[PDB]
Amino acid sequence: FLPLVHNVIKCMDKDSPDLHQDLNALKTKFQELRKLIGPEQQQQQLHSLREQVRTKNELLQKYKSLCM
Amino acid sequence: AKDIDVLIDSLPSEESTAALQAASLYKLEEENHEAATCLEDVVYRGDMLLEKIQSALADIAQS
Repeated sequence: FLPLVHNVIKCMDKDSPDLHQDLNALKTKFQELRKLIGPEQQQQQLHSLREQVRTKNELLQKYKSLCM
Repeated sequence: AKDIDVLIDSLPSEESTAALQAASLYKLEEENHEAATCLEDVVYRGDMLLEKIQSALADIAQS
């Protein structure tokens, strides 16, 4: 999250020299990014899907040899 | 009279006695037995093919 670090750096550099106060802009941008962005459950689901796809491919290839 | 004579002349000249009809029936029975053996072999082959197809379908559905 480079935005929070950049906001903290700007607030620390502009503590005494408050020429351009972008604290509100940074907070609004952070809130908007958090609203727009939206555990290992996804990884487990992906592993299960990969295993199921491998099983389906194996089952499809099991019916390759067929004479009559 | 002419029609009766022509019909009696052109009738089936065969099993009036008892040997020609018996020989024809025996030959027909032998031919039928051979044809039945051939048909049984063909039906066994077809049933084997159908059983193989059913086993393949069951294996595909088991996946």
